[PDB]
Amino acid sequence: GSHMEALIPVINKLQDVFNTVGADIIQLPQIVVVGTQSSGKSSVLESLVGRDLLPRGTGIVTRRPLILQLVHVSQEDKREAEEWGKFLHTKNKLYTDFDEIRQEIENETERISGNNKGVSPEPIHLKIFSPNVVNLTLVDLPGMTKVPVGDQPKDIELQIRELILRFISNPNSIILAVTAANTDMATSEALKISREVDPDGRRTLAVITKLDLMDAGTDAMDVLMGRVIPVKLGIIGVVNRSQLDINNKKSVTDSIRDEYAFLQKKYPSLANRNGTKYLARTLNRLLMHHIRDCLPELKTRINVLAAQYQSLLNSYGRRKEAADMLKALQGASQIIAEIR
Ligand SMILES: Cc1ccc(-c2cc(N3CCC3)c3cc(NC(=O)C(C)C)ccc3n2)cc1
Repeated sequence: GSHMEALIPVINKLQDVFNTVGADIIQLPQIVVVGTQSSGKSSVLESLVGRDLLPRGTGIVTRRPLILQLVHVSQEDKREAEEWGKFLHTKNKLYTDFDEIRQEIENETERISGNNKGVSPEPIHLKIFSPNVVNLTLVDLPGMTKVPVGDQPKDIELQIRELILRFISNPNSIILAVTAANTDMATSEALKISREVDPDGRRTLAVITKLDLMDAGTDAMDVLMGRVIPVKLGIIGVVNRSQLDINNKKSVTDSIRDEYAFLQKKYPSLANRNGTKYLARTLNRLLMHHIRDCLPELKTRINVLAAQYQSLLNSYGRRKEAADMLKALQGASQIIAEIR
């Protein structure tokens, strides 16, 4: 078919097929989530999933990317359960218990790295099927910590920043920069590190969290009217669960009802272009458009790489790297050709 609706599932397959080195070479069209731990980055993800999912962990032994693939289903595809998960690493094991899914994410972050570091580029590959999600994939990267002017940035913090730079240097990456509204957004760590690859914010969309927790005598009006933050793909404000709400087991679904009430109350002029449902629809539309726009460049580069890996492999008579890569490119090429 020619469907815009087939584009996300196609890149979903290429994300499963390529290892981290392969993925760097292919430059896939995808959204990379960049923020501080204190940005509420995690609560943005859970808000799009429609329930809690991520390890509530003080510190992570080995911080890794999460490739989170959200798939919309009808209420009549029940496994019975209307919502379930799969990981690439547990093949076709279906997960109906979301606590079990969270534990499996924690388990995978407890693997010691191939090196001796608290960061690894090896992503956790998780797919969620649900009637309550839009069709959307996000590559969530380990959160930064803002280093107070004069403090010495820790080794682990430099490693988290190198990993972010590795992912967002993908020219076909869209950067979802997350910043709390209760912080100096001019000095956002998310926006600073994004400018190291995207100086004019051409491929950067800003999410502002914690609109409710702003210092009294300040508001988000200027930012949400698009007059402050230099990015080009849009500014969306959200109100997620506070660290209190989480500790109190407040549901994501109820946090969203309370978010819409707040926006309608305080920001009625802006409510229809902000909040969780609008972010979800916006990101779905943006990713579909981005993949459509990148697909011919992707198809070309996949065919040129196949020819180049075929040629290197023929040159031999190391060979395992080349051979696996060539096999993965040949599959990628066939999957892309099934479109128009
Ligand atoms: C550590 C490490 C670093 C780099 C590679 C690597 C290998 C490549 N060759 C294909 C046969 C091997 C390669 C090819 C590229 N060609 C193109 O973009 C075409 C589309 C112009 C682009 C980047 C490439 N990078 C592998 C390991």
